[PDB]
Amino acid sequence: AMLSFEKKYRVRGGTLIGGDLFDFWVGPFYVGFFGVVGFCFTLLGVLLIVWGATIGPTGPTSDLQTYNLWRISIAPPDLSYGLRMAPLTEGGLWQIITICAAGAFISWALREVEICRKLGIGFHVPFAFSFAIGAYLVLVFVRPLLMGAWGHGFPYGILSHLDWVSNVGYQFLHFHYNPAHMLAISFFFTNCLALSMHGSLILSVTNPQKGEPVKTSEHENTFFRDIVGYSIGALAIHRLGLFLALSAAFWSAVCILISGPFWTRGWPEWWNWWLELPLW
Amino acid sequence: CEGPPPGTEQIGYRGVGMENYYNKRQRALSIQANQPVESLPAADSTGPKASEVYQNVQVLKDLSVGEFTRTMVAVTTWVSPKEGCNYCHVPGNWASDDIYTKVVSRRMFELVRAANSDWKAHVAETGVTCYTCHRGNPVPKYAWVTDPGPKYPSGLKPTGQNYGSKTVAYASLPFDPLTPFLDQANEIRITGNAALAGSNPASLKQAEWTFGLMMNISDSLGVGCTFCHNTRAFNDWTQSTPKRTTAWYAIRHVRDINQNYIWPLNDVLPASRKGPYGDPLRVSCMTCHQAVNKPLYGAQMAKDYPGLYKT
Amino acid sequence: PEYQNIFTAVQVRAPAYPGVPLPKGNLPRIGRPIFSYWLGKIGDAQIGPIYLGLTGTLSIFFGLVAISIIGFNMLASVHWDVFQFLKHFFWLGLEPPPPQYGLRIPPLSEGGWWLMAGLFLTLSILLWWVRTYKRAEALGMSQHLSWAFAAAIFFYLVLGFIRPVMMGSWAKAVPFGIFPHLDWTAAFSIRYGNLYYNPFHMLSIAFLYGSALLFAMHGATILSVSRFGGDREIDQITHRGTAAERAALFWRWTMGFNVTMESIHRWAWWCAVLTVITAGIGILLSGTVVDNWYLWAVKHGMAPAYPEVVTAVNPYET
Amino acid sequence: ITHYIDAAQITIWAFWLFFFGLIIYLRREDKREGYPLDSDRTERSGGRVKVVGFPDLPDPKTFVLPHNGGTVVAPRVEAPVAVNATPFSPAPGSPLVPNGDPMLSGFGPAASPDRPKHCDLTFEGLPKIVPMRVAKEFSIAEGDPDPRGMTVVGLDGEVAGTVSDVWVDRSEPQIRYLEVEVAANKKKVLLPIGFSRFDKKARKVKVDAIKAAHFANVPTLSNPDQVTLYEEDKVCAYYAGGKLYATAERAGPLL
Amino acid sequence: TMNANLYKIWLILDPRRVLVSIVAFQIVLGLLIHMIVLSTDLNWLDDNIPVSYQALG
Amino acid sequence: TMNANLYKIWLILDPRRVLVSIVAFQIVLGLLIHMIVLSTDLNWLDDNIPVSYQAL
Amino acid sequence: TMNANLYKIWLILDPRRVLVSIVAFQIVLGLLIHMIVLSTDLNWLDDNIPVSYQALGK
Amino acid sequence: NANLYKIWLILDPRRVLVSIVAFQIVLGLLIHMIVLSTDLNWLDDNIPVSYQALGK
Ligand code: BCL
Ligand code: BCL
Ligand SMILES: CC[C@H]1c2cc3[nH]c4c(c3C)C(=O)[C@H](C(=O)OC)c4c3nc(cc4[nH]c(cc(n2)[C@@H]1C)c(C(C)=O)c4C)[C@@H](C)[C@@H]3CCC(=O)OC/C=C(/C)CCC[C@H](C)CCC[C@H](C)CCCC(C)C
Ligand SMILES: CC[C@H]1c2cc3[nH]c4c(c3C)C(=O)[C@H](C(=O)OC)c4c3nc(cc4[nH]c(cc(n2)[C@@H]1C)c(C(C)=O)c4C)[C@@H](C)[C@@H]3CCC(=O)OC/C=C(\C)CCC[C@H](C)CCC[C@H](C)CCCC(C)C
Ligand SMILES: CC(C)=CCC/C(C)=C\CC/C(C)=C\CC/C(C)=C\CC/C(C)=C/CC/C(C)=C/CC/C(C)=C/CC/C(C)=C/CC1=C(C)C(=O)c2ccccc2C1=O
Ligand SMILES: CCCCCCCCCCCCCCCC(=O)OC[C@H](COP(=O)(O)OCCN)OC(=O)CCCCCCCCCCCCCCC
Ligand SMILES: COC(C)(C)C/C=C/C(C)=C/C=C/C(C)=C/C=C/C(C)=C/C=C\C=C(C)\C=C\C=C(C)\C=C\C=C(C)\C=C\CC(C)(C)OC
Ligand code: HEC
Ligand SMILES: CCCCCCCCCCCC[N+](C)(C)[O-]
Ligand SMILES: [Ca+2]
Ligand SMILES: [Ca+2]
Ligand SMILES: [Fe+3]
Ligand SMILES: [Mg+2]
Repeated sequence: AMLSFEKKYRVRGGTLIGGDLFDFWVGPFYVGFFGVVGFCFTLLGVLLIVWGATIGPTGPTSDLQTYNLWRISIAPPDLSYGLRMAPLTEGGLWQIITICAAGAFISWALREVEICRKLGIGFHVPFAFSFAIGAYLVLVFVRPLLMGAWGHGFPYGILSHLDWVSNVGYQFLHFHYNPAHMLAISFFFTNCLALSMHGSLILSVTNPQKGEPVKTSEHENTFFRDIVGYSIGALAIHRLGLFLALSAAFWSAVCILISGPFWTRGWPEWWNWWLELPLW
Repeated sequence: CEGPPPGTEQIGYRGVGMENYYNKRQRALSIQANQPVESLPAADSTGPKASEVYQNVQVLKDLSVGEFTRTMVAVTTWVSPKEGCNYCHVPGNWASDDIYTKVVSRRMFELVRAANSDWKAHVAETGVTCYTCHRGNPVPKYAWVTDPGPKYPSGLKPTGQNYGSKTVAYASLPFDPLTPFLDQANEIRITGNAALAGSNPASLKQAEWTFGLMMNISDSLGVGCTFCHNTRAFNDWTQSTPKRTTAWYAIRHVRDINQNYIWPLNDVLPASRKGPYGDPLRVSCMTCHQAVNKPLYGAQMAKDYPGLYKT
Repeated sequence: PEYQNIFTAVQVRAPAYPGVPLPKGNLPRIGRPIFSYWLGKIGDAQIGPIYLGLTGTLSIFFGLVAISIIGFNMLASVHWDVFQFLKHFFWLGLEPPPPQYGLRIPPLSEGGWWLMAGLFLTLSILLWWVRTYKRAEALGMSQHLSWAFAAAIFFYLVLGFIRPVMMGSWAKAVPFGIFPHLDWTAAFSIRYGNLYYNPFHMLSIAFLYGSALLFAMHGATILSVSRFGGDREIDQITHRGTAAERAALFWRWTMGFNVTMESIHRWAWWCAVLTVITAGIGILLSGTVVDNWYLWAVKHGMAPAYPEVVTAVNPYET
Repeated sequence: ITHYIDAAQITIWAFWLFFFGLIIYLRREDKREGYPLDSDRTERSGGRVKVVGFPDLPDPKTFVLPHNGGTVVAPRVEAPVAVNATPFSPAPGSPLVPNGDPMLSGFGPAASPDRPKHCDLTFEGLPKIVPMRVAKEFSIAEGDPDPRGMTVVGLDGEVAGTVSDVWVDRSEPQIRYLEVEVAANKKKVLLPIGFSRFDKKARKVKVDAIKAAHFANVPTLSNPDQVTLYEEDKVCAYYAGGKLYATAERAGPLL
Repeated sequence: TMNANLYKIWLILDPRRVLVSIVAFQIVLGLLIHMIVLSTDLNWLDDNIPVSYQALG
Repeated sequence: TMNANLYKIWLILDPRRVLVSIVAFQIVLGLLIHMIVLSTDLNWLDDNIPVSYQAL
Repeated sequence: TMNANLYKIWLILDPRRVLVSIVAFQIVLGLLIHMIVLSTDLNWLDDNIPVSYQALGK
Repeated sequence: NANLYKIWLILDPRRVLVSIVAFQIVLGLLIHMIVLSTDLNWLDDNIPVSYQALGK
């Protein structure tokens, strides 16, 4: 089925790879070459996750195997394997799922580019999705490579990856003092504030008080000038929201990338360059 | 800023994230800066005991005259090499105790013998010599006194925290955990043993004092928290490393050193050895470890000096 | 290549807009508006005017008192030395009262200033809430902003007031300071047995991540259709245009379903609001109901188990 | 006394009940445009089966327009509009191919709905988007070049015409369109700022969307001093068709 | 010494904003002084005068 | 030593903004000075003078 | 020895902005120097000179 | 140089003056701060005498 206004946009072409071969929809989904390619990566990765849950860390007969949703964990190899492929039951399964995940993500983004070409719209969304992919690849590719072992990746488990985050963080004693981490968090918080402000404002002028007509661009600008003496503007709030969300992802990737590869001591002690300036 | 790649070590199970990272070039230079002085040649272990040859030997009674001389040579290089034998001895009278350095040194011998014989749960067979702390200086470089912190006006009580302090590795956590925990014996545990509320009165500020002590410990050993903990459950011994057990005994060892060996010497120590509160320079993890997981990278010096053990 | 509509290349100017006229009872606005060229590169160049009645005047007075009490105490903690105040600024703080005072008003020299800053900041925020409410009322707009603001105020109140009162001690509230409030954040997780295992912490993270996901998606979606006037969301909502059609089809073809130009702002509203609702609930339950979140997760069967490769003898057992 | 049920567990379950209720609320709101779906199931059923999925559509809300502009309802019954294209294959899920010259087909990225034939208005009730000829209180911000008199080039660098005016938003001051006096036919056509790059030192506006000769067929304004919503969509959509249609290479694929 | 044309201040400063700012300033000042004095030896609520009511029970 | 045309400053500086700024600055300065004095040995509230009022 | 045409500085720099800036700068500097002096041995408030007024009551 | 005066045909005299004033005030603050952080400190050096000692 199609949205009642959709048929007049379902045009042939705009593919990057594949042309007419895969140029079709399946229900709502556009497929194309990267839909097929992404589907294979995705279905394989998910089924290898279920297979990893089925055999557990030490075989399906041990007390450690579990289908409990919180406890399932597929883990990377020991650091001793370095940049080599571990045996499937010793972290190699995690490594293959990682390659599947990256391919699924990147194929998803290129499918999005083909959709933009069909619709004649800007490429902001696949560009923005690339920042999330970049952060994932810093976590499983750039940072592990710089330290010399794929085993620095995080495990694929709903709660087990929180244990990874905790223990990597406290390797630096007090990870809160990571300067790129402070900046990234500031962007995450500011983004959430900005999103609630934006959502609120659009809903409050299109759903005004009873008896009122729909409000105007002049109301939107007046409302925040009245509260903070400034209005960024209806176009610019979307510029701002995109800037804050991408900055949050970017400084995230930076903050984990420097943790190990470019800094090994506690994070509070980094700030000693400031304390030690010959000014005070 | 540092450059990749770092040195790495896996501590816990794969994916749990218990890993250590270090700078390779700083490690190599630290190893050079933590060299142990080569042991003296073995001495003649025969003849009369020092207990029956000398006039006022109260601790090293059972050494032969040769081993006793060798011990005196060794402590001179370890403690007062620039000054020599008479840093601890009245000129022309070796038996005299009329110099404060000799009285202090006598108790220092008992400290080391107690550590090497009675505290192996901490120092194992590696043990300690005078060198471990003094490093060739009469005053150990990494002794400590109670820290008063920055000045406040008279109408505002100091908080003991919120200040950039090397002692807690530049966090704004309570910056003197040494006095309450490595001298006095305040409770370090705050984590509950039951899921539900009802039986744990420990406080968030106690958590911060404990966190401050743990920053100091980590910095003193040059390690991260996962050297001893799985940080998903800091309290859970079953998920901790064997280094945590060792560290537990080391805290009690340090308390014993400060309470029973350093503090009772306060009256004979000069005013130059005391902090603004009148307390003597004394011992923390840093004093021996000096930012290394084992003092001197674990060099076994004490085993070659029989006088550094009890009986 | 194409124009990405990130920066305005050519700004235009018009006489400053004084704002939509307000009903009788509102005070006249104040300030002579100015224009910033550099703000005009990314957004609106006009700064001002501003509204300021009794609610906001009282809010700002309470808030400046609170802020000045904090800064004063920071400077006093380095003995008035302005150079050391700049050196240690991120470390300095205004500290909650000692535990011995419980919830009683503590002495000026040891916690009274914290209690006054918390009181006056709280009144300042509550009055700011009334301000956001009144400013929507005077324009004839609905109260979506004040409802979301109330959800954030709920979380703030739980952190510094509700939980400390429930737990019987101002010493359990949050210090005013940069690095000190980060110490407090980490110490709270330590004290309560690892906040990762608090299920409302997990939800708050899902919604904080989701807020950045959704603003990246929506921000980028709207700029990609700004070539069709899609940033003018009021008239795209009343009079669906090819901006709104292409936006919805981009997402339907990508992930199988889509929303509307109006209803994406409802998804965004709830995602952001649920971030602080779940955050308040999570802290509200810590110490009062659950003393150790990890053991609560063990009890309910959630905590992963690992092969034992390190373990330690308990010297309290030995 | 010990119990498995505890207040944290109670509260998290209460949250799930609320959250799933919220999702169903939101999915209903999501269906106020575009539903019921155009399917081949409704065709063969003679219209008997309306495809709406789950949850079902909400009851209509009303938008009351200012200045006595009327009432908009959502959801609403919208009339089918013929598609100027033929399916590339008869199989379901296949794309369609525009009839005639693609630029002019009103199909694909050239497509757009028929918005209302009246102008967006300022709060005071004047036409919102107007040329600087009409809104004489507007000026170019000092520091920025005046686009008037710049030469407009198409995707292949050929001269399409000159900028004859600038169309501004009177509600929120900004350029929304450039007015281009087209060399080929001397008509004045709108050019959205969204499709315009400034080459400031050369005083050139570059338009990647279409060729210079394509400017001859940019849709025209009924009234030279204002623009209706309807005309805004027809203008912007015509440029966007060029993104896919203006050259052969733009069809893809790369490989 | 006051001034006979002091009344002309209301030709200079807006009477409504002056009134609003005085009300606001005095509310904050009143709350601030009570809290400052309650944080000192002068506290009249926790002074056990005339008696301690927590000791009666 | 003063100047005879000093009144002309009000041809230069707006009387309204000057008056407002003066009273805002003086009120803040007075808050600040009382805070400084209260934080020192000169504190007159917690000095137990003429007596301490906190009974046991 | 300053120049005779130095008054022409008020043809270049705005007398209003200059007067406001000097006033603002001088106030901040005054606050800063008092604080710097109070942070040192020169402190005249907590020096208990002439007497300690807290000692009277404690 | 004889033609150095032409620099005022290139650089706005007003902005150069303001920038010179702003930079010199900041530099002056910076250098006093730096010098006070060291052994040369003349305020906290108990010279000619310690006034806190006087009060004891
Ligand atoms: C003791 C533990 C430490 C700590 C240890 C660390 C460590 C270690 C890390 C962080 C990272 C982060 N921390 Mg921290 N951190 C702590 C406390 C905090 C606090 C707080 C309130 O105290 C906050 C706000 C933060 C905030 C942050 C963010 C800046 C960052 C996580 C966002 C991110 O990476 O986005 C980027 C987003 C992604 C990587 C997601 C990628 C998504 C991909 C592309 C798509 C997936 C699709 C999916 C499979 C689809 C499924 C389909 C459905 C099934 C249908 N931390 C403490 C003090 N922190 C992390 C980071 O920066 O990572 C880069 C990180 O590694
Ligand atoms: C031991 C250290 C000394 C001390 C050494 C000095 C020295 C030295 C000086 C001051 C100066 C000042 N000191 Mg002090 N000062 C001490 C303790 C105090 C205490 C206190 C609570 O203890 C207070 C509140 C003051 C307050 C003051 C201000 C009155 C004055 C700076 C005003 C300014 O910056 O104008 C900036 C504003 C402008 C430039 C705008 C134009 C000025 C307007 C038109 C006039 C405003 C009123 C004027 C300053 C009145 C001054 C009268 C008396 C001389 C005080 N001092 C002690 C006892 N103090 C300075 C001063 O006297 O300046 C004359 C100064 O040189
Ligand atoms: C959906 C959850 C998120 C959220 C929502 C939210 N926050 C909100 C709102 C909403 C919906 C508001 O409506 C409200 C707001 O007004 O935002 C624009 C607010 C707000 N969120 C704020 C901050 C904030 N929100 C945060 C978080 C969040 N807000 C979430 C992540 C954070 C974090 C992450 O820590 C902070 C730091 C403020 C910007 C604003 C509330 C402002 C307020 O209460 O002000 C009164 C308090 C004062 C201290 C007033 C002080 C006055 C100033 C110092 C100005 C001084 C003026 C003076 C006259 C100057 C004179 C000097 C002369 C020399 C000229
Ligand atoms: C950069 C700013 C933020 C951002 C933006 C962003 N994300 C995006 C987009 C954009 C602009 C999309 O267009 C795209 C999308 O289509 O959204 C609807 C996407 C998306 N962001 C998503 C998720 C998401 N984004 C997140 C974050 C962020 N995305 C940022 C903070 C996170 C966090 C923070 O954790 C997650 C969970 C998806 C909804 C969607 C991408 C969907 C996709 O790629 O589908 C293909 C893949 C599958 C269907 C599943 C693949 C399965 C794998 C093959 C196996 C699983 C391996 C995995 C590594 C295991 C992980 C296990 C544990 C960690 C639990
Ligand atoms: C049940 C089942 C099949 C089990 C079998 C499992 C096995 C073995 C295999 C299945 C796995 C395989 C092979 C494929 C599954 C993948 C498929 C086909 C679909 C899943 C797609 C997918 C990633 C869905 C995730 C959707 C989620 C949760 C997104 C999070 C972001 C989010 C909350 C979006 C909701 C709001 C939306 C829709 C925003 C988009 C949106 C935005 C942002 C606007 O700005 C805008 C402006 C104007 C108009 C409309 C819009 C608009 O729609
Ligand atoms: C732990 C326990 C759970 C915690 C959850 C806490 C949730 C509340 C905290 C957040 C407060 C929000 C305040 C604003 C609300 C608001 O604004 O709603 C009003 C607006 C509508 O306004 P409008 O724009 O249409 O017009 C404005 C003109 N007046 O939006 C909504 O109708 C959203 C719809 C409400 C959500 C429905 C949820 C139903 C759950 C049913 C569960 C059934 C299970 C049964 C099991 C037996
Ligand atoms: C010298 O400084 C001057 C004067 C120049 C001005 C400078 C000021 C500066 C530099 C200030 C800097 C401030 C900073 C850096 C602040 C950082 C603050 C942070 C990070 C705060 C974070 C969290 C704090 C929280 C959440 C606190 C909450 C406290 C609450 C909610 C308390 C409420 C208390 C109440 C309602 C009390 C009621 C009193 C009752 C009624 C109980 O009395 C009996
Ligand atoms: C301080 C660190 C010392 C230095 C340096 C040297 N000696 Fe020592 N000596 C020291 C102590 C604490 C003691 C008493 C030991 C005990 O068991 O009670 C001594 C004792 C001697 C003696 C015995 C004197 C006697 O009682 O008859 C002798 C002969 C002696 N020391 C010699 C000696 C020499 C030759 C040294 C330099 C190489 C020397 N000592 C250094 C502490 C310290
Ligand atoms: C929606 C919130 C419902 C909360 C119900 C809990 C009421 C009593 C809570 C006190 C602690 C209860 N319990 C079982 C954990 O001890
Ligand atoms: Ca009383
Ligand atoms: Ca008194
Ligand atoms: Fe929007
Ligand atoms: Mg603290």
